[PDB]
Order: sequence, then C-alpha cells, then structure tokens
Amino acid sequence: MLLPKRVKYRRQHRPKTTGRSKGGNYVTFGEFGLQATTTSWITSRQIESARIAMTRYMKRGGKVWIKIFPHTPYTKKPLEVRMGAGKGAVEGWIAVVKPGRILFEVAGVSEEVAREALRLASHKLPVKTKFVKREELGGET
Amino acid sequence: AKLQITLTRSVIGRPETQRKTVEALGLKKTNSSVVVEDNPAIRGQINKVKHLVTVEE
Amino acid sequence: SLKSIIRQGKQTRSDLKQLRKSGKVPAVVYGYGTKNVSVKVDEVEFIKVIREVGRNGVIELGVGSKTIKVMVADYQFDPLKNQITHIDFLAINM
Amino acid sequence: KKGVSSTKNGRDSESKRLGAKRADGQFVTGGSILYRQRGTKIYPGENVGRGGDDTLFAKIDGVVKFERKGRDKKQVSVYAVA
RNA sequence: UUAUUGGAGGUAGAGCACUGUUUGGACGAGGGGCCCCUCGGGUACCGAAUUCAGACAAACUCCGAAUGCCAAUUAAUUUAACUUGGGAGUCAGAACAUGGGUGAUAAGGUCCGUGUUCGAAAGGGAAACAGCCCAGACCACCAGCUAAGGUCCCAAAAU
RNA sequence: UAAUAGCUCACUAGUCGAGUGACACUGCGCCGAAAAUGUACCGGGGCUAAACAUAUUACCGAAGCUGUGGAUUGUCCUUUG
RNA sequence: GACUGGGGCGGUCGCCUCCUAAAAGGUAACGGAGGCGCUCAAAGGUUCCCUCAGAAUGGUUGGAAAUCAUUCAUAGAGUGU
RNA sequence: GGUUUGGCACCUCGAUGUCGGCUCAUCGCAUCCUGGGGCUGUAGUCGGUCCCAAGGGUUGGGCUGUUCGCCCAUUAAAGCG
RNA sequence: UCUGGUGACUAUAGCAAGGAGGUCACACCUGUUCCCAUGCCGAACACAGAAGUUAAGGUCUUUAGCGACGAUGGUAGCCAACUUACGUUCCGCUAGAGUAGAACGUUGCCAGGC
Ligand SMILES: [Mg+2]
Ligand SMILES: [Mg+2]
Repeated sequence: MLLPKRVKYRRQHRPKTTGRSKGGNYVTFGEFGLQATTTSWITSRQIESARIAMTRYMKRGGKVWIKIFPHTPYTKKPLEVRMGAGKGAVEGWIAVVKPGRILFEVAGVSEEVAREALRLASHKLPVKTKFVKREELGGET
Repeated sequence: AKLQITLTRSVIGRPETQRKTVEALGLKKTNSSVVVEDNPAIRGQINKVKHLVTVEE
Repeated sequence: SLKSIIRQGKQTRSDLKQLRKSGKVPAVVYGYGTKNVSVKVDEVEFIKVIREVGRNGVIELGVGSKTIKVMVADYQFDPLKNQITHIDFLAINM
Repeated sequence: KKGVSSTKNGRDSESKRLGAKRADGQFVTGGSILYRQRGTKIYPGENVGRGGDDTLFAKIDGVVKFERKGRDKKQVSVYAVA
C-alpha cells in the first residue's frame, strides 16, 4: 500500500531471497529489544505501523530504533494475466528476517512499558517473537 | 588381512558411482561374498558404500 | 574460584550436543602457562562464578593437578536457546 | 495478457569455451595450449609464449607446473622432461 | 572405482577493503533564512570533511570451504575402452527428491542442472493406484532364511 | 465517585499451623476448526491401548537369496564329464 | 515466414560482454542489464623517457571548476569504442 | 470455502450441446421466518449484536433474452449457495 | 660477518617515530669549456671537477602505534546415509570465515673490498 522507506534503486528487478536459518545479531544500542524467531519476511508498511504503535504508547518520549531497512524490492504484476512475459513492475520493498534478527530496540524507559509496546508490535507482524534484555553479547573483543 | 564381504541391500535405485564401485569389488547378485586383502584403498572403497555392505573380519 | 571439571578428549563428534544438553560445557585455556587444553565444565557453577568474582576476575580453573589462574576472555553465546558455548580462558602472566 | 508488450532482453547464446586445457603432472607437446584466459589472469614463465588473445602455450616439450609469484598472481612454467 | 600427491576457479558461507545501499551517534568546515546588529552574531536542516558502533547484495568481494573436474612412467580390484565397416530406432518425455530462475517463498505449473525409478520391469508394502518405499522373474517343487512394512479379527505372525 | 459517609482489598496481634509465589527452556494435548448424493481421510470392525516415545528379544513376510531337478548359452577344467 | 504458455496484434529473428550458471567447461526461458553493423597513416611498429585522478593551503580567469604551487595520495584515474 | 473474474492445459476433436425460463425436485447451513437463549447505551411495543437449531415454509405482477437489478402491492419471512 | 654491487624468497621484509656516522662506500655537492641535453629551464639527463658537509638521501640500532601473517579449540555450511514435508530433525566424513592467543622491526646465494 504505502512505501515511505525507500532508496535509490541501483536496479529495479531482482531474484528474491527466501530464508533458511541463522542466529546472532545481539543488542548494541539500547537495553530492551524484540527478537524475531520464526517463519516470514517483511514489507516496510508493516514496520511503519509498528512504529506508530511504539511511539504512541510511550509518552515521556522514550527512544526507539530500527536496526534494519528494506534493501530489496517485491515485484507483482498486472491483474488477471497470462503468465510468460517479462517480469513485472514494482509493488513493495522487503527486509528479510531469519530467526535471530533484532528488529526493534528501545531504552529510556523501565522494563514494563517496553514489554507492552512490544506486545502491541508483535501482534502487528507475521513473525512470532521474544522479549530480551541487553545483558550479554556472545563476544566483546 | 583377509576380509569377507556380503552385499545385503541391493544397488537398484542407487546412483552409479556407488554402483560401479560395487562391481569393482566383484560383487554380482545379492548375498555374493568375496574375500580380499585389506588396504587404505579398499576400506575407503567400502566407506563409499558402507551402509549397503557388511564386513565380517 | 572453585570449578569441578572433566578433561576433554578433543575428538568429541557433533553428538557432543549431548554434553551441551547435559548442562556440561566445553572450553579451552591457553596463553602463558601451557600450549592448549580442551575441557568440560558445568554451566550452572559458571554463571555462579561470573557474579562471584566478576567478568574479568581471576578464576582457578580445574584440572586435577594444579589449577591455573585465568582472566576469562570470550564465549560464543547463542540466542533462541539462552546459553553459552565454548568458553575461552587465558593462563595469565604473573 | 499475452504479447503485451515488453523486452525481450536476453541474448542468451554467447559462448567461447574458455578455461584450462591441461593439468599439472601432464606430459605435453610443443605448440600445445595449456590455458586460455584474458588479460593476464596467469602470467608465463620459462619455455612459454603468449599470443594475441592472451592465450598460453609451450614452445617446447616438457611437464606443466603452475606456481605463485607475489601473493596474488600466478605463473605457468614448463620444465624439462627428463 | 577407490587410495595418495599436485592443480585451475571464486559457489555456499562469511565479510565491508573497492561498488552501491543504510541506522544512530560523534560531529565543525560551514552555511540558508526568521531575527539582532546595519562588522559580525547566525539561532532547525544539512553537504562533504573525520570517525565510533551495527547492518544489506545474482550483475560488490580483503577472503573461502565441502562436492565435483583435470593428470600421475604410482598402488589394489575389476572388466571394459578405442578405430574401421554394415544396419536402424529416437528428436512430444512425466513424477519424486534436490540447487535455482519465472510465477504469488500457488499449482499434478513451466524452464534448466543434478540423481533415481516408470517409460521398455512384473512381484511385496503404500486400503485401492505407472513413477513413492524393498527388490530386478530362465522353468518346475505342498522346502527354508530374510529385505521394506507389520503381529487383536478382517489378514500369517507378540492382546 | 451525581459527591460523600466505606466494614477495608494497604499493616500486625487473633483462628489457621505448610507450603506458597513468579519466571526460564520444555514433551504431549485444548479452542481457534463451518459443506454441499449417505458415516467419510483410521481402510473397516473396534480401541484408553490394539495410541505416542525409548530400549530388547522373537516371528510373519516377495517370483530376492538358498536347497533339489531340468534346459539353453558361453568361459574354464578339459575328448572326458 | 517461425517462435509464440491457444492463436492473433505487439516484440524479436545474426554477433560481442556480463548475471541467472549450482567454485573446470557447457547449460534454456516472451528472464534480468548494455551495445555492434565502425574508427586510425597515427591511436600502428620500434628505441628512449615519464607517472595520474582526488585532497590540503596561497594566489587574476574564483561552481575553492581553468594554469600554477608543494605535500598526502597503491592506482580510487586513463586505457579509440 | 472452491459459488465469481482468473492462472494452469491433466480426460474429451472418429462430437462431453452451451445462456435463460417450464415441470421436477434433492441437499448443505455460514438462518430469512417461526422455537429456545446470553448481552444491551434493553423503562415498555419495536429493537441491535452473538449463540443452539435446517423439522417445515420461504408469494404475486410491471420492466427487459436475462442471470442480476429497479419498482408496485402484499406478507410472519419474501434466505445464501 | 663490517661495508658495497647483483640474484632468490608469500610484506614475518613493510609503513610511522626517534637515536648515531662519514674524504675508504655513497651521497649531497662547485660549475657547464667540450660529449650531450632540457617542449621554458644544466632542475632532470649528461660531461668536466672535488670547494665545503653528515643536514638530507642512503646505512645501523630500537620501538609492535598502523598494515601483512596467525594457529588450537568450537560455530555456520556441506559430501553419504535414516527419518521426515518439517523455512526439517538425528547420525557419520570433511572443515571455513570472523576472532583471541601468539608470530613479526627479515632470511639465504655469488663476486669484490674487509
Ligand atoms: Mg549470501
Ligand atoms: Mg401490459
């Protein structure tokens, strides 16, 4: 529907990626963060909505980041066509999420309000989730 | 060191590298069984077919 | 400073996932004292030992002969499972 | 629907069959090619001559041997059949 | 075919050193107005300057596996390999798994590589079935042991 | 709370005379779950095992393989047979 | 006239480079990006010689754009196309 | 869900006859009426929403080839497939 | 093995910084009559000289700040096999990168002076 998050293309058509597996990508900025866990990938529209939520329920300002950005398009072509001919026009952008990325992170608040806003996010995304504290990476050198 | 072999689960449906590596050992019809002296070569030639063969000694 | 240990055999095929399932943990220690060692260790008493001395404190790792003083270097944590793998020690100088 | 209306990019049969054509430990005859390439993806050494498309051959019989020079760029060098 | 040695390339993977994308900081090189001064102050946004950290890629790579591929005056096993001459058939392939493109991470889809089976191959199991699973029928026997899969009746075998 | 009067569900003596709480990864399960000739995706009967998982010994089971007999090919022993 | 995800209209029909292409090669699609149907009497040959873009600062031509000027600058330039 | 517009090209080209209406019905329930209920910003009559339930019933005409649709006048309701 | 010329070696050689020395090496260096030469220019190249000097170049010593090397361990991935349709899992080969440790202020050949 809406695609605010965008960039210079460099190219407008691309073979997809479809996810298999990974871990990692701990928290580095804030304290509290959301961990995606499971089967899907994403468009930007979704992320925007989640940001609306996470900005409202936190008054007192309260800081947010998005560690990821969609670097990839999502093509989908005219309605009720026969297959065959050249790959279709643009409709979307994509930020793939294996199990282990950390989409949303916050700090400036307590442990609770974070957790609420993150519930109110994970209902508004495909992926199952998990709540995390920044206490440890798996490497510090 | 001699070594009695026995084919147990056949070659059908299996790819050809395996198959050729079987017949290299002189392994005709199922349950056929030869006796051979041991080597790095031969045992590595078993290891490619380790599942569908036995080794007695 | 007190850790009960088993000594590892260094060819512990990927079924060592059993060890990690047992709460046991692999690790190594090196630096000034000796050349290289692989060990086992419990996770439980290790997370005790973190708070006990601190991050970079001086643990006396277990052998059975002489314990070695160490200043724990590194570990490779994994999310989705919430635990540690392959701790890294360091036999310090004096 | 069908036809409408596009490129047709695609110019898909475009082949020249490059690569390598001999190997180490291989007796070889004079005038024989070892290795096609472009630029100098491999340099020549001794007993070798290059051509007007950066091909490589052996001016004389012998045995092929590739080598390293400067941590990046290799070279090929026949050495005398005993 | 395997073992052993050597060897060309640059996928998976990983990564930011070029290409290009990107987030938040640090930011100072400095500006724009609204306004003060009236020579300067410039008070949100910024380019690049320089950097801390964290990310992305078929058409980016400082790097780089498994497999396969090429040869060995090398070794074991084994039976195939080549030329010439006579004769044809075939050029509509399908499914399963697998790496991928397209398509909607739809199709018993389509297009390629990889391998098997069917096609040209029955039989046992999958209730029933071309391709899935075990296995390759020379003929006969009122003999036996096993494979997949199964053991209460149907339906032989452990309530 | 039209607003207030609030026994108090804020705290301890009283009875009570041991469990009581909150998280972590988890196995199996429940709801979500509504079709069209007549049960209706267990194959049917039927099953709380005759289901699920782990570990074991047995056994059945094909034109496979084995035993006996016969035949043809073709390589050996070697006229043999 | 053939392709042709029925056929038609549309589009293409040869050649060069890449990617898809699965670490040799090869490997399709109405898959994704770009071109070519020439040019040179020197831009060829050969013997000698030399090393650039960018950056910093001072200075007429002041987008610090023009030549200068050193320093830093491992190729970020240029390579008929 | 497989009722629509579609994608696919697996049966059918030595023939599987397609729209709509008449007679005939039969079925599903994701209920249009009756029956029972929960909630209500339900005072009552009338209601809105949700649940169980498919036993029966679910109209005449104008207008077009008509599914559809608009309209008249009825009716407890004038069901979706 | 003190110096110098010329070769080989994956930058472990380097790069940055600082300390020391020259009339025997080399260099700066004085000059342009000739050789010759600079697109302007003896700056460069070249020829003739050796007035001055260790400043620079270059040589030696030391530094691990930069860059290159870099294991061992365990991880991702994957060849073979069993289950399974699971953005699969279990088992057996193999074995990265990143990273820590550590390594590193070169090593040898030939001639000629010494
Ligand atoms: Mg990748
Ligand atoms: Mg009338």
